[PDB]
Amino acid sequence: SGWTFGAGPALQIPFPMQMAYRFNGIGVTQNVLYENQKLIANQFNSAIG
Amino acid sequence: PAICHDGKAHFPREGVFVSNGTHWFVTQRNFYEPQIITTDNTFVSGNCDVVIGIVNNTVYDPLQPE
Ligand SMILES: *[C@@H]1O[C@H](CO)[C@@H](O)[C@H](O)[C@H]1NC(C)=O
Repeated sequence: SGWTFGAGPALQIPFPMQMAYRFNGIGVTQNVLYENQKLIANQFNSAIG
Repeated sequence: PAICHDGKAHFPREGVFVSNGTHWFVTQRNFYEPQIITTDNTFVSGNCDVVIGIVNNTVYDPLQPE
């Protein structure tokens, strides 16, 4: 649900789109995420790993 | 996450692409207010195949009818 559940009723939203919201909040447009989604997933998985 | 019209992806400038099952719409983050997907509220980037979740649609611009 992203950050919506911290502001009211929890609103479902796909996770691949949620990161596009969060990139949009640091000056990086959505185009970076979707066209590099596979790479970013591997980096995040390894970091958690 | 996107719209492909002429072999090019299309991303929402400020909003998300929302469909009620038949027609697609772009609307604000926190208030449902659909608008027709034109070229001014969407910026093009990509090759229509790199993005996962592509859906075909029309993003027709106002410069063509006039
Ligand atoms: C969009 O149209 C192209 C050309 O007809 C087609 O190859 C492609 O499969 C379509 N997209 C989807 C999701 O079906």
